[PDB]
Amino acid sequence: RELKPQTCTICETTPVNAIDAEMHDLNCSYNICPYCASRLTSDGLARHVTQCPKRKEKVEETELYLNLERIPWVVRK
Ligand SMILES: [Zn+2]
Ligand SMILES: [Zn+2]
Repeated sequence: RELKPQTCTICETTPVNAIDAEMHDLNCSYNICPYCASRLTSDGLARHVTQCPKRKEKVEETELYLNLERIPWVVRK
């Protein structure tokens, strides 16, 4: 584990770790869920990133950050 970083400056959903926190600064800047890529609005963003259930699944995956994946939105083909 690592020391918990600052709150997301875009959706206000507190990130657990640095990977989750950067990913957030990235998808919230485009109002897309960090976890389900729901393509929110700038006022749907805070309410949805606060309530998404895929958030918990991906973030329980970030507790096992030792794995290969970080941001499943950057790998494309
Ligand atoms: Zn955010
Ligand atoms: Zn979501």
